[PDB]
Amino acid sequence: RPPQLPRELIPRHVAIVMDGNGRWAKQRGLPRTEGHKAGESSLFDVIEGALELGVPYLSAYAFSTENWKRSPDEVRFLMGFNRDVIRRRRDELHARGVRVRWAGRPGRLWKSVIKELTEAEELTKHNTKLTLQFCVNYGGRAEIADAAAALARDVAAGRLSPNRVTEATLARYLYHPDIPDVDLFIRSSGEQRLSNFLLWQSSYAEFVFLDTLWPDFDRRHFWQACEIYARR
Amino acid sequence: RPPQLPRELIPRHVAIVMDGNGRWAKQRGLPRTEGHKAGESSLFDVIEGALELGVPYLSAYAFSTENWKRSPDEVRFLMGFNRDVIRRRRDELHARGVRVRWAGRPGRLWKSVIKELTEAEELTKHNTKLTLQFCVNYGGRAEIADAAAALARDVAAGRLSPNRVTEATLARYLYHPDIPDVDLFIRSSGEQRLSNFLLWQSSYAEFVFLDTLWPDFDRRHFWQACEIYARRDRRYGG
Repeated sequence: RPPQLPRELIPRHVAIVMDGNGRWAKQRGLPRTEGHKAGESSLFDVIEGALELGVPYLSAYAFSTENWKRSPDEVRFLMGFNRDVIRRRRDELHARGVRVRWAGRPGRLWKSVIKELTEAEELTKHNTKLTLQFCVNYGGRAEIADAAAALARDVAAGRLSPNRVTEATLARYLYHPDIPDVDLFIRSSGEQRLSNFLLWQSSYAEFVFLDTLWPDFDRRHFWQACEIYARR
Repeated sequence: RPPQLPRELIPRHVAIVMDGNGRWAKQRGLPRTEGHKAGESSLFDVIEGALELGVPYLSAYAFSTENWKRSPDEVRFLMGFNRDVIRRRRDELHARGVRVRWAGRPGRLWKSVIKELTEAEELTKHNTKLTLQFCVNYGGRAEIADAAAALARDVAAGRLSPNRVTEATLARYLYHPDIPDVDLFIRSSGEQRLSNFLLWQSSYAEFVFLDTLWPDFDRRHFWQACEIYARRDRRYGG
């Protein structure tokens, strides 16, 4: 049962770093891969939690620009896995009124990962109950640099004056400019850091650090974080 | 006495948000302005703490462009006060080998505040023991927007191609590109937020939220935060 909070104190936009999948599997003598598999159900449970509480925006850090520093085998697994999650869940997401918005760069992602993400976006683009910003091959600095590059192209083409480049001008060139600022930034684990996640958007966000590893995270932990947010 | 940490575990760059000045003065039945006055000595004690431990970069959020909680009178006082602090302390900073770097916008900030900041920069520009990034009329978003604007001007003048803009390109247009990433981000009080401070630079920073009101903050609290940092597991996505 979701907590009874006044509408004013419910976060419009919650961002979740889904960390500790590896560490969780080690503590249980399971392979790292099984932590990520367990993490899938955490995400769909948190999506249900957001739908029930009426949080209109959820951003999930699925795959960082910095995850390319992990082993070849773990990258191969994380690519295949994020693809298979989106394929297996897209019907449910469409049915529950979730609009999937892929944030990140195509970069060195497999074509099959880009295809699934692009199709999930197209399928769900008319949904309005919850916007899921699914961040795959995403970095906050990369997003800002891509915003400055796109702004630079408009300046070169003479669509924009360089003397009117302001914070509102740059904000228009973010991956999803219609998605508002992060109100609440949840770090599942004890790690107290942004890790390059929605950097521009999190400037004024409340940070809530829980000790729950992501595979043990569910709608109750999400509801707790929203309760902490409301009492602030 | 500063704690005995290996060089590898000493933060290269510490950033501090100096909050709780008001609440501290209220607990002692003094006006909020007097807590800011008391906060001055906290900052110089933390600067001594950084010098002793050998932290080469310190950034202090002295004055945010956005002061939305603050009364007009407290904002008027904090402008005059950040000016008077820098004027009164610049010789001591010069003597201790602290290089002052002003981060922020000229904007609505009084000419007298800009003058004192600019003179402190000129006086201390050859120092190398500690770089103090004194952030006055500063915002993280404002700095990134000013970087994009300066990049835009180079593109309009044809000094730069628009088609090859990367993270490293944009980073060259930050206020002080020679100052490295924040390793450790200290929020003095219990308030858990960045408050729009060194946003680009803090991407992979360790956050330490202490409960100390800023006027009670001194080198020992700074040393404690550095000790907490030395125990942190930094991964940068690896």
